[PDB]
Parts: sequence; C-alpha cells; structure tokens
Amino acid sequence: MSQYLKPFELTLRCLGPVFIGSGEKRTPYVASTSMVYFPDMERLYADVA
RNA sequence: ACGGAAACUUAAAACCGUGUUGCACUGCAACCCGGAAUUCUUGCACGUCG
Repeated sequence: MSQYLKPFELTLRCLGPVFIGSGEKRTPYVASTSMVYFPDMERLYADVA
C-alpha cells in the first residue's frame, strides 16, 4: 500500500428491512393471497402473429 | 588725269538605305507545432401518521 493510507473494513448486518428511495415506483403487479407475480414485460408481445 | 573704273567664287543635292541586346537556366535541398497538468474535492431520498 502507501504510507499515508491503510485499508479498513466494517460490519453491516441489517435486522430490520432496508429501504432507500430512488424516485422509482411500481404500478398496476398482482396483489393476491399467495403470489406477487413480477413478470417480464418483454414477453407479452410475442403472440402477435 | 593709277592698266585705271565696274563685278558674289555663285546656283542647286538628305550621310542616307538593310539590322530584335537575342538564344541554353526550378528560388531549389534539409527540418513533427513538439514537449510535462485528475474534471476535480463538501453532500444519506428523506422529514410526515388522530
């Protein structure tokens, strides 16, 4: 390394959930009893023929 | 009344005619617009719930 600079590390274990906003929103996803199906939007236009 | 006295050495005629200061000749040969400079340093997607 160098003489002015050493490396270091730290612990980061979350116990509660982690949410940092990024200006992005999900909109009608499937809000049902057992499945929240987040699909691929690219494949829904492959039966045009 | 002196071998005396009178008389222009005179008239016209172009030193002119033919003739290039001309012919051959690179303003040419050689070179880098070239070397050294961080687009960077401060910065949490969050306050807010009868």
